[PDB]
Amino acid sequence: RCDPIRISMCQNLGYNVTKMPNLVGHELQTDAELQLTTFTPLIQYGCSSQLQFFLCSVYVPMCTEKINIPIGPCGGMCLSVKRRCEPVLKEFGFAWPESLNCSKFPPQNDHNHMCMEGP
Ligand SMILES: *[C@@H]1O[C@H](CO)[C@@H](O)[C@H](O)[C@H]1NC(C)=O
Ligand SMILES: [Cl-]
Repeated sequence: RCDPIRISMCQNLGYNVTKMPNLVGHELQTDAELQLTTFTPLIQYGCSSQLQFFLCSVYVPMCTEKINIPIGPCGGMCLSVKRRCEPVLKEFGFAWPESLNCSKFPPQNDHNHMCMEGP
């Protein structure tokens, strides 16, 4: 039931496969890819080496056969990326979006909570 990742910028991660919809609302990987291109300059900037993984974990969350929820990022990784990259966005009059609000992810990977804590 898991589909291969078709987004070229989300390829050499820990995982190979996804299932839509993602944590942003897209039913189609192509819609996620288009929206993700917004961030490639921020990724090239290199405010956080975890940014690419964080974004991919949100736009194409991990899929496994044994689990039937998508697996996105833990809230600690989100915070670590936000704290480094938000100040760069604010220089250009941009803000960290609600769609990546770190409180909406699980604080840590628990028995309560399934999430990827990042590399
Ligand atoms: C982020 O989400 C939390 C939890 O839903 C919400 O309470 C909060 O309003 C959001 N953060 C901010 C700064 O509004
Ligand atoms: Cl904070």
